[PDB]
Parts: sequence; structure tokens; C-alpha cells
Amino acid sequence: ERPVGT
Amino acid sequence: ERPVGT
Amino acid sequence: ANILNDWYIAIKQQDAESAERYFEEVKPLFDEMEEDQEVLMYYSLLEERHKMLLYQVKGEELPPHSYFNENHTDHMIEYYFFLFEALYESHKRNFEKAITLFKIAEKKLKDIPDCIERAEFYSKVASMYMMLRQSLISLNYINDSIQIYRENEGYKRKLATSLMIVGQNYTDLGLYEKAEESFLEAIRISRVLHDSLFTALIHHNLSITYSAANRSQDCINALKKAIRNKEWRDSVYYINSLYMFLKELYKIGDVNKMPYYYKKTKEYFKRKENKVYEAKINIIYGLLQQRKSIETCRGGISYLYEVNDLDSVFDLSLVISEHCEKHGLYKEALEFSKHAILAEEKMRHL
Amino acid sequence: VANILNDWYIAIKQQDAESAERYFEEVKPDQEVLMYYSLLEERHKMLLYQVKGEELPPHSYFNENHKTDHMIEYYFFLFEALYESHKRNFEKAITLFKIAEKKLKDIPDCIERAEFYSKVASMYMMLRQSLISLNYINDSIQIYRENEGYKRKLATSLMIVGQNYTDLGLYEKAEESFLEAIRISRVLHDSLFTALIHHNLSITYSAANRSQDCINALKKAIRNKEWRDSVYYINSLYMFLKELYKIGDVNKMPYYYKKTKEYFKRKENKVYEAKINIIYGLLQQDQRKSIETCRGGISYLYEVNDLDSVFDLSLVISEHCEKHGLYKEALEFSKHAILAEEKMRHLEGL
Repeated sequence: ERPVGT
Repeated sequence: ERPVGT
Repeated sequence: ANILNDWYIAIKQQDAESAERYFEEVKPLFDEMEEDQEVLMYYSLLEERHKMLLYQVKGEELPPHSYFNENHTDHMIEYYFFLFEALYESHKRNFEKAITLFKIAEKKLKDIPDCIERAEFYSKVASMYMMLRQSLISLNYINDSIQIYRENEGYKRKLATSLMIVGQNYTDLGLYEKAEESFLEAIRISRVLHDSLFTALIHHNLSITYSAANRSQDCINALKKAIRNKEWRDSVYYINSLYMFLKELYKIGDVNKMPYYYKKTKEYFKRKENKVYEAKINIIYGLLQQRKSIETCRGGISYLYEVNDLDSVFDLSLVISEHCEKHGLYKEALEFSKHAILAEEKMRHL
Repeated sequence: VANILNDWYIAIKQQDAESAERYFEEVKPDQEVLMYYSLLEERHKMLLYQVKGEELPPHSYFNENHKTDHMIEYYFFLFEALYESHKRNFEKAITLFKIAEKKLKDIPDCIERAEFYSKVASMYMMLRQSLISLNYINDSIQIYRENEGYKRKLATSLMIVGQNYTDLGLYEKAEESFLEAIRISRVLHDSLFTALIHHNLSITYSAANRSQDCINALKKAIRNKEWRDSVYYINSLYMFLKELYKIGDVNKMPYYYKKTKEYFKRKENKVYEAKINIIYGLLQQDQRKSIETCRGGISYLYEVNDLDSVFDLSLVISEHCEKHGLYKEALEFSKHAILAEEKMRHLEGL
């Protein structure tokens, strides 16, 4: 899963 | 396989 | 134009409240009024950038219409045009074009001396490379951004966001303790800032690190703190939390709590469209159904290859493989074991 | 003496093994320079291992040792980074490299910088850290390309570039790099180096499923008498057996297998013993014996931290089982391939 908000 | 001589 | 520069400063600070005020104030100045074409291009580029900001930090949906859908000589406006298009292609998982557009912008950046602009560029390149699990490259870039952000005032939101990239990079390197420390520092910053939506966002991303560390209850607890925020639940990112819930619940076998979160996914999809996470949720929940399960998993995996979401293919192929292995379906377990290798090798190729 | 030592070290930085061997014999006939001489004696043996395939001494100055000139400390950390890198203790190597990198900031020799970057790039390529390795080696190549006497270092560096490209799925670009390196060695009239580069090129052909090109390159390598006397001979013999196995030419393997036994009679190499045993175990007809041989070789490769071999051979074993309908075992080694690759990508020490 890739992080959000970057 | 990894190369040699480097 | 100075208003445009101030607006971009607010974007470079991730101050969405300032950004929206600049956007509302500059719109009359650009109602068939302003004549200079480079200023009109600057305003057109900043309008895209502002929408990307509102998506990044507020979880507001991106407009279907991009100025980049059909537009592809100030050395600044050219750097801006290539940088903002790299972001548009990066978000669409068109990483081949994004990397090229980034390298052109990096070359021009040699002639831009603004330290915040340089930190801004490095943090966007680091974000894309982290999306490819190119962790060391991403860290070298982001480490320069953090150095700048820590030594200048007004960039605490940017320091926090940067720490999330560091943490994910650490998580991709198996450095889960250092990854947790980075997210915790980001959390402190957001509580000092009194930004509870940002705090929810950081908790969601931290849940990815805990999940990768097999710290499942911490992962679920972090997701619970995120979904306690109402703005988060109303955002496009709500579905990401719901998906991480189902996957961690399935991993630990607490299937009795999965219908609860699954039903909320239906309520999200009732109002917001997100085909990537629809496929991902369908894959997870479908594992509870045997042959029907595999056919649904094949459709979801195939769609994720199509939109180039290889990290999800890698993630879910491991889960499907473990599921099939446990049920004695070794041929199908190997088939999705192989999808995970293929997804990972393709991710690293470029 | 100090001038002889620096000339001796310069010859090492040019990979001039003949000069280095003459300096060593000339200096062999109680100060800080004793550390300098002991440091250069280690480096010289690492060169002879690197370039001639001469065995490394059993006792190293580094295994059982304990401020000085800023140069002697840079050398101590760099040369120990090389010692830990070859033992696949990459965690320690990376740490020792970062210390040397800092001290190198106060060393103004551009060739020394090219020397450092090229050793860091080699280590990252061993971890399939391709982009980081390319950034380092590309800087070394520029320095070597603008300086006279460093044709061997340019050639060696192109092999690191080529391997990085092969790890990135860029097989045509990888071939180009090795071919440019081969031309350099023919210009140099260095037939041992030409054999060495052909061996490494054979890895790229194998990765590209160009099996006949792979075998042809290996044939050109083993024709060199010096190559056959080197420790690297077994690597070619192994690459022969593996490629003969892939294409089903089982009738030609007894010829090369007989050659491995003659190598192991004179030299110990448990890593390639395990690797050749796995190839041979794939020819075993008893399922149970075949898998136990693969398990023994793979598990031993985990023990010595040769995860690239685990990844490579587990894919070969998994494909072998897949073709024979043994899906449970195909998955078992499919899983080993993911584990090896994820751990290779991890840096749980640094």
C-alpha cells in the first residue's frame, strides 16, 4: 500500500 | 547472478 | 503576478486556507482582464497546482478537466510547466513520462536559487520515487528537503509531509522502528498545528507501516484514530482506510468484523467513484466467498495491471497466494505468487 | 618509502596489476607507515582477487586488529568497507562507507573520488540497488573518461553500469555497456580482462533469455588459461550448467560437471558448490531427493547471505517444479524468491 497526501 | 571483477 | 507568487508560496507551505483565499481573490484579476500571456499561463498552471494541493491535503476530488489534458518562455514558467505536469502524470501512474518531465525540471532548477523551491522540487521527486519503492533515491531527495524545511519558518506542514515520505521509505527498507519515529514526529507537528484532518491523514499512513511490520492491532488502532475524524471520512481517502481495515482484519482472521467495514465501502462508492480501490476491496472481500473467488481476484488484479498500480498487485497477490495455499490450491497460489514477482520486477524496471 | 607506497596505491587505482605487483615486491624490504603498508597490502590482495581471480589470504589485517593522518583513516574505513562488502556483511560495509565518505570530503583528489564512488557503486549493484549504483558510477566514469591511464577503470565501471541496466530490464543498453568494455580490453591487449567481461556479459544474455549468446560468451571466457586458473572459473562452469539446463541440452552437462569436480578438488567454494548442486538436483529423477537437494542448497545460500543467488535459483527451481506439475513445491520456492528479494531490498542494519 502506498501512503496518501504526499 | 552477480558479476565479478567490479 | 506577485499575488500569483504569494499564492504559490501558500501552496508551497501546504496552507490550503491561504491558497483558497488567493484563488478567490485572483480570479477577478483574471476575468478576461490580465493580458500578459506568460501571466495567463502562470495563472493556468497555478490553478492546476491548487487543485492538486486541495486533493493532496484536503482529500477533495480532482477535477476531470486538466489544463494538461491538451497543453503539453520565462525560465521559471517552463520549470513550473514541466514540474506541474510531472505531478499530473505521476498521479496518473504514468511514471515513464513523469520521470522525463521531472528530469527536465531538475535541469532548469540549476538556474532557480530559491531554497524553498528546491526543497519543493526534491519533495515531489522523492514522493514519486517512493511510489515506485525506490527508497534510497527517494530518501536522498527528501533528506535535502527536510534540511531546508527544518531551518526555515512556516514549513511545519511541509516538514510533517516530508517525514511521512521518509517513514514510508524506511518501511520499504524494513526499518519499521525508524519509520514509526518519523510518523510520530509528524503527528506531534500536526497536533501542535491543531490540524486534526492532517493528524488523521498521518495516522492512516502510519497504519501502512504497522501493517508492514505485522503490528496488526497498532495498524487497526491507527486506522481507528483516522476514521474518527469526520473530514477524513468525507474525503476521497476514506476508502483507503476502509480497505486497510478489511485487509488487516482478514490477515488476522477477524472476518466477523469485515462485513461492518465492507458495508461502509458501499456507502463511499455510492457517492464517490474510485475504480482502483473498488477492485482492491472486491479482491479482499471476495476471498470470503472458491472458483468464484479466483475469478473475481483475476479481474481485480487484471484491472490493477492495466492502470499500472503495481504496488497493489504486489500486495494483494501475496494475500491471494497465502489464501490459496491455506486451502490446498497450490496451482492458483503459485499463479498469484508469480503475479507478485512480476509486479515487483516491473516496478523496479523503468 | 612513502612515495613508493603512494605510487603503489596509484597503480591499484589504475588497476595496473603488474605495476602493483612490482611495487609490492620492491617495498617488502615501526611507525604509522606500518599501518599504511599493512593497509596497502590488504588493498593489493583485493585488487589481485578482483582482477586476476587470485584467492584472498585466509588471514586479513582487518579480522583481528584494534588517531592518525586523515588519509590513513579514510583508507582504513574504505578498505574495511571493501572487506565487509566481499563477505556480504553489507550492513557493516555501508556504515564503514559513510565514514569514509565524510573523510573523503577533505581529500581533494578527483581520482580518489572516482575510486570511492566506484566501490560504493559496486556494492549497491550487489544489492540490486540499481539507480543509486548508477548515480555513483556515472560520476566515476566522467572522472575516468577525462583522465589518462584509467582505461581499465572505465571498462570495469561499464560492467557495473551494464549489470545495473540488466537489473532494470534494459538488456540492450546493458549489452552496449559490456561491448564498450570489451573493446577497451581488446585495445588494452588484456586477454584475461576480455574473458572476465565476457563472463559477466553472459549474465546479461541469460537474463535476456538469449541462451545461445550466453553460452557463446561463456565459451569465450573459459578459453583463457588465466581465467581457468582463477577462482572465477567455477562461476562460468555454473553459468554453463544452468543455461544448458534451461535449454534442455542435458547431454553436454557431464562435460562441464566433470570440470567443476576438478575445480573443487583444488579450491573450496561452498557457495558455488551449493549452486551447482541445485542445478544437479534439478536433474535428479526422484522427486523427494530432488527437492531436498534444492532445499539444502537454497538454505545454505541464506546462511551465507547470498540472497541474489537465492532469488535467482528459487525462480529456476520454481519454474522446474511448475513444468512438472509439482505446484506445492513450485510455490515453496516461489516464496523463497520473494523473501530473498524483499530482504535484499531491505537495509535492516542501516
